Amino acid sequence: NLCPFGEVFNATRFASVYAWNRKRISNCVADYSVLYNSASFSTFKCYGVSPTKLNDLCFTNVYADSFVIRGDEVRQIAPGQTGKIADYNYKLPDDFTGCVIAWNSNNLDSKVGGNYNYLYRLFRKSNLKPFERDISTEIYQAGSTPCNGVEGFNCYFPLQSYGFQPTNGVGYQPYRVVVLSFELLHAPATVCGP
Amino acid sequence: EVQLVESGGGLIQPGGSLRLSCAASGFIVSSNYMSWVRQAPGKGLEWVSIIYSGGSTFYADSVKGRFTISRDNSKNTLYLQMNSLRVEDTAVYYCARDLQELGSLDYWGQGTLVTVSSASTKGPSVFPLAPCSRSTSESTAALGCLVKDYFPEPVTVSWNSGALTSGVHTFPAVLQSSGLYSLSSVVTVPSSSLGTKTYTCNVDHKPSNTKVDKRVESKY
Amino acid sequence: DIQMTQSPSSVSASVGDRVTITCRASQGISSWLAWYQQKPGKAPKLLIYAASSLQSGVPSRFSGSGSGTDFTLTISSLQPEDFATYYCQEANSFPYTFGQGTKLEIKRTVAAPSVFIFPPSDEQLKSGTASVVCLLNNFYPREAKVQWKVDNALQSGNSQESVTEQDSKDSTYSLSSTLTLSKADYEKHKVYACEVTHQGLSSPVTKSFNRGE
Ligand SMILES: *[C@@H]1O[C@H](CO)[C@@H](O)[C@H](O)[C@H]1NC(C)=O
Repeated sequence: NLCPFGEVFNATRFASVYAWNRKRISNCVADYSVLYNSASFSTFKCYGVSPTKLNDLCFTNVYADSFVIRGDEVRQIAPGQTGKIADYNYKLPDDFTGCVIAWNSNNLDSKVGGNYNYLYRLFRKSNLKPFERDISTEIYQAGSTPCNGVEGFNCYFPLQSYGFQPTNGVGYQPYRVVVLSFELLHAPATVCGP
Repeated sequence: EVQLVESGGGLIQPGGSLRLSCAASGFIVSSNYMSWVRQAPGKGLEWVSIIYSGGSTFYADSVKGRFTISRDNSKNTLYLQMNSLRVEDTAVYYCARDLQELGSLDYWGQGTLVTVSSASTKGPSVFPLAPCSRSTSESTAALGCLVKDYFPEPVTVSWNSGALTSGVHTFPAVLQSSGLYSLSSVVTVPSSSLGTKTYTCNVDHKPSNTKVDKRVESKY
Repeated sequence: DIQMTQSPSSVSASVGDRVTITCRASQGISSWLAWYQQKPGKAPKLLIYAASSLQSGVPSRFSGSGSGTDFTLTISSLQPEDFATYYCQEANSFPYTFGQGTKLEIKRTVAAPSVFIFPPSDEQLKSGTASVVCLLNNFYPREAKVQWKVDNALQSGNSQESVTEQDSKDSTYSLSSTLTLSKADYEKHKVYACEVTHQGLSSPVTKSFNRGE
């Protein structure tokens, strides 16, 4: 059984980063070489593993997280980073073992007038824990008085639209991101490769 | 209502340290993006630093490693600790609540002035700008006072103890390369009065407890 | 980083005019642009966020428009309290660069400067420095050029100038320019002149003196 990486990298819709998708990859052969040796990827950074040797490795499970962010935000999808994406949307742990893979998707994820469907969490009182996924839409209280779910001054919907336009500078353009995290237990290794 | 009040500005020497405060009413500082923005005298505006509700902090390149933004939730107050100050940090510093790209900087304080300078406080010399003896002019003569080499700002200038206000232009000070300020105050008067009316510019520099009255008259 | 260019630096208008101010970003920033107004000695005030959204409490003669690289602030019919400086700002990437500002000032009839030159006082000369002052009084428009000449050599780099705010009554400017020399340098030369170029003069006006007359 080949690992279904095609379902992940070649999916048609990608999630908003605040509602990032996770795909559990198990009981399959993972050919990571078809990926690292491809021209498709502007980012391919691995941590706790060498990207070349991936195909010699077995793992207990592999998770593939995916979402869209700005090109100048890909730098935040790494251990030790801070910013609106790392703090409030998708957080990698300090001891992350896996790979971060991104490519420019301006062709599919932009629209002439501005694509506004992709969102990120702008307001949150405290930082996300690693691999925490917050889908709350609770109106955010920025002032002294409770909002009780009504929008207004100091009372803000917590999610913000990216607004991707094809003529954006490259930092403002959308990038699709796949995060492979390599899980290891004292358990059977179900994802090995070649 | 909602308010932002900065304080802690003043005179400091290069290499010195200073902490500014921003006391907020209405907003919860710990629940907002809060930014400091500065404006050097006669220049535009420069964002310098931001603090996130969750605690992340970011800095413009010109202050990175010298300035620290922080807050005290209990006092609903925002801070900027400024270390290793440079002459070019001289600016009015504003705190603002930051709604990012949702609503930008929608409330700003009045600002506090930081002056970073090595100059000693000094009262100005006052020199006459004597009306030209060629009094054909227009029937109107020009005369004034040169208020030179003082520090810090401000000086105030009056003419004839306040009796002469019409036609007076007191110019903004220029900072000289010595670090001392210089300013001119001029007045246009009828050339016919040059013989008869006394013109005296009254110069006050409070930082140096300096008061000078300079009689300005036609030369020899 | 992204450059934010505001042009022109200065705009002349009358009450009731339609005024439009432009801001250009060096790369496409979608609609993430803010407009601020600022008056002398006062904090900036937000007018427009997200390129075209009017801030609560801001009069509706103010509107913003544009998307991508080219943005505009429009004031539909100018009011007296609208004369001020306007700034755009990149709102959605560090370091949140502000444009350099556009000043909105009051149009009036062209008025040439009356020019005056002042030699250094003998009192100052004893102290070892000479300040020569050139005064340009009650002129409009603001644009003017002062050229100092010392025995006809064009002086560059030893002058500073200062301009008043537009006069509240007659809307003119006045300008002061100070040439600073050491006593020893001052005494090396005879003819001191400031030559003024301005829209209201058919040709440059020169005011001069000979040192010690
Ligand atoms: C996705 O599709 C492209 C061709 O369109 C292919 O080259 C690539 O290997 C695919 N990725 C997978 C199957 O993970």
